[PDB]
Amino acid sequence: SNATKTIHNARYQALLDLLLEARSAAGITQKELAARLGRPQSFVSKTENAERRLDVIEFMDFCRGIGTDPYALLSKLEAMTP
Amino acid sequence: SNATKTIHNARYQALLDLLLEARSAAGITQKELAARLGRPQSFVSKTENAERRLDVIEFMDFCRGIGTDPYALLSKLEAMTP
Repeated sequence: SNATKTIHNARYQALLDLLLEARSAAGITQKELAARLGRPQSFVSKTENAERRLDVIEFMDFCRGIGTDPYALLSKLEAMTP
Repeated sequence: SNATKTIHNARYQALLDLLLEARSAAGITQKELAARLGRPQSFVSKTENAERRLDVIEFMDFCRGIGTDPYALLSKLEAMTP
């Protein structure tokens, strides 16, 4: 079946949901996050819009750029499928 | 965020995907499954179309009706989020 990818896609989308919540809470614009990352704003916007794939390395940096602990965010996400 | 429900919905849809695979593999029509369950065909069709919610009791019976071990199916589903 397509179960494996179906579940992967939702967990990935939930992670994006959490990251958007975190950036918004931090009061940081996409343009500002991109500046901190030393990347074009398109990097941040495409990441948030799911038009490019985030790897775990980019993810760690994205988190640090907004001020949120990447290990803690992952732990919280994982806690959602006990 | 909406993360918790986002993840729940995907796991539920993946379970339906697996159940459809199982009924199809068993060579059993919806009408035939319903007869075995002693329920209207609409029960089976709405279950498969996600137009009604399956509870764990109905799920066990649905599985037995198609010949597949409900405990094993759940285990397989859970294995997908290690």
